[PDB]
Amino acid sequence: AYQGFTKLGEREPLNDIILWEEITPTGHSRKEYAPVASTEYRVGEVLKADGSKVAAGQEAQADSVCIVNFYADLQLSYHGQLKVVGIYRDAELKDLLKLESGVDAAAVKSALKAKGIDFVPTGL
Amino acid sequence: AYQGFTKLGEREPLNDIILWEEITPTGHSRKEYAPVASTEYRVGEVLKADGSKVAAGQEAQADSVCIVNFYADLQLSYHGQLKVVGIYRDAELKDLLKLESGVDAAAVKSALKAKGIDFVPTGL
Amino acid sequence: ISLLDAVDRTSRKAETSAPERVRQISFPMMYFKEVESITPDEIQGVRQPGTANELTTEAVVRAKKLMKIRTKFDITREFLFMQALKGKVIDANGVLYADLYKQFDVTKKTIYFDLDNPNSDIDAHIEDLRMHMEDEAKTGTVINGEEIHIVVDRTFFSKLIKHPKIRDAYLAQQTPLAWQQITGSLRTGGTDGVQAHMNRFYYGGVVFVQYNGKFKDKRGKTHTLVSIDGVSDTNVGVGHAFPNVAMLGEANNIFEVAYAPCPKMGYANTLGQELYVFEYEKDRDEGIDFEAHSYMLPYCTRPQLLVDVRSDAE
Amino acid sequence: SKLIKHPKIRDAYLAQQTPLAWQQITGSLRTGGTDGVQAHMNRFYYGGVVFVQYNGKFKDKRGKTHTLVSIDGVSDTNVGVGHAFPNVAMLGEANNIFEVAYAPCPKMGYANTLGQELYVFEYEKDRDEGIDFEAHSYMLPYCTRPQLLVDVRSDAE
Amino acid sequence: NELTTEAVVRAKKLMKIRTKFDITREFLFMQALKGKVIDANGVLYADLYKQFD
Amino acid sequence: LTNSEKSRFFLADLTGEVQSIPNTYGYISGLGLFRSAPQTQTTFLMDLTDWD
Repeated sequence: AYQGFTKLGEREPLNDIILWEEITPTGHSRKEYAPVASTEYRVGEVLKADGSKVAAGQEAQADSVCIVNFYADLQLSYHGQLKVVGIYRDAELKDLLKLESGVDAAAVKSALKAKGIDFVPTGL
Repeated sequence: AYQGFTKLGEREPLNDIILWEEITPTGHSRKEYAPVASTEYRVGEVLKADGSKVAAGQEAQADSVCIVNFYADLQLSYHGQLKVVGIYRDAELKDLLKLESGVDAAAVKSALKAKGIDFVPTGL
Repeated sequence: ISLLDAVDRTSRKAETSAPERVRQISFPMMYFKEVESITPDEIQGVRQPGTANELTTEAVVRAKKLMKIRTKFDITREFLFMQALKGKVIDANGVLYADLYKQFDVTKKTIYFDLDNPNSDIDAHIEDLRMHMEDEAKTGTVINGEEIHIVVDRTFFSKLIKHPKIRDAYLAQQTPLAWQQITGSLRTGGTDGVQAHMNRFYYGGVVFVQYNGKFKDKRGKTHTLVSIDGVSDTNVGVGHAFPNVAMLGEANNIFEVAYAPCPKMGYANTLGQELYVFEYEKDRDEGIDFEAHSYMLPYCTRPQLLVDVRSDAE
Repeated sequence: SKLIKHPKIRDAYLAQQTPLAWQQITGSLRTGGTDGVQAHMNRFYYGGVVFVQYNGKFKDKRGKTHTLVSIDGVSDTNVGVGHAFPNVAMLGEANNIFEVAYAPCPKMGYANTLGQELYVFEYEKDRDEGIDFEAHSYMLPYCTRPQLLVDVRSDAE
Repeated sequence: NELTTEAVVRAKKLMKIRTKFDITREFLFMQALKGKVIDANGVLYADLYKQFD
Repeated sequence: LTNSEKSRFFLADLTGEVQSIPNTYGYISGLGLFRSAPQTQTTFLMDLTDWD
């Protein structure tokens, strides 16, 4: 380009963060969400009960960890589904959370730990 | 989607509007512009001297007709070129013109006619 | 395409043609899941109906559960096929999955037969329906509008066969067809599931077939297969006309159904099947779990050829 | 539609036990060749003449639809229109009342030469920029006995 | 991932030209059968019936 | 077998293409009742005779 580089972005996160979950006939740890208008969802983002992301000052309202890539203006997930699904009940996840700016990570993790979600120390 | 349909878009205009052009070793009817700000150029749009699209009232300042497809995000044309090229001299194009909002064709046609650009009827 | 405009010879001016237009679309598809479980408390002590003192086994219970699951999936498949034939693929709950008319940017066509009026031109309506397919097919080949399926309900069929024009025309005939239609069985051809022979009527180059199919959902509301969403008088007849298989040829088939794999392991990125059935055992010998999956969507690539038919006047 | 609906023709044909009578009434009709979009065109037989239903239309540059079987000046939907012109066998090949003339294109080497249906010209652009094309046609059809071009209408005078 | 070719584009352009001329010829034949010859632009000032008297 | 929508690192299927060819009519031109009379000049004449 005119800047010398033409980066075309990075691959979206894959659904590999779930290490253990309560396998149940009707999805014990899976909870559906009606997507909010003009909102992009990615694997790892924390959502409130309303369906929007946890912003600064409301870490205690964390409800679930989204595990689908929604495409807003497409109104379809990356698997062609109609709704956003996040893990909220007992599960074990990798330490890969895409928290918003100014959001305390410790408060969110403590809020999710009460629900039954645990995070396994990852490495790099 | 939630609306019942999904449309990925339409193919961008192709470089088939040119019917006749004065062919010279270095090009006679073609001039290059420096792309302005974040602007989306397509084939068949009327540009000004500075390179921005013609608007309502600025019809007399019709300088050329764009013949490339430029992308603001990439800052590169659809042929991987750094600049945007238009037809400003003696040539014969088709009626396909991408005009802005509130700009009449008659003022644009006469302005381009003075520079030596002709438009042939195209129909369907 | 357009017609050329005449130009003078000496002033060597000409005309040009617009280029092509190419777009792209995509389709999401529905997922169905069904779960059933077998618990020994439903087998222990219970008595087999029709037997004096014999107890049910796990085998008979499992067989009946699997048969019910398969019948449910087949019935849902039939309902979805009919919904796709209607032009809008609406789930039994009521959510929209594929609006074929909005996706392909065409409009729905409906024809009012006006069966109540004794002076109605049934021939004119039949000709309009016949010509609509030929006009709006736009496949580039030659279309025969007589090769269509017209499926109507009980009220439309009764109104059509009892019209004074049709009956008076068929009464003054000395052909075996007229004798059969007037004084004879009107039930040639069928197996509608329940019927051994469905009602069909020959008037012109087309046939009218009466379909009584209807299903119910868990909410209890019935789902008539031959119906129009919105219109619910009892005094109007409704029908559905769709192209026959041998109208556009095997080269141009417009009715397709997709199948994609279930999200279980092993089955990632594989060719989809009609139905997946999985066997799972409860721990501590607590029973058996059953799961059935299906990931499908029926669609029509030329929704304009699906024409609706009514019995009242516009 | 109005012609086949008429009670006189319908009653004349209901009381005849012939395959033709069984065909024209409660029958398929649609006995004819292709017009371009449909396999068969409607044709009705009555009184020794044949009524053929032709429904062809085109569009010009400005989206205006040009119906082939129409009468200029009348646009009523209720009224019906039609055209009758003499058949080739009516006058024999010695009076083809129908002719189309062709004249040459205005290029060098074509002056004062018998024109043809189409002139196709291919021209290479300069440097190496592509191909140019031209198509020409200088023609006019006419009829030498226009009094035999009768048009019919479905309404009263 | 298949690119277009010059032959296909040229063939489709020529075919469109030919069918355009064919439909124009059909329209003109209909006009002649009707009694007066008028182009698609509708250049009409008088009948040809009257000038054949 | 192709890039998906809104992502570059995933895949999707094309599953063909539909076409919409316009409608062309050729009944009158197919009747063949017009006889070609090629000529050289740009204007042809005709004289009409009718005995009373």
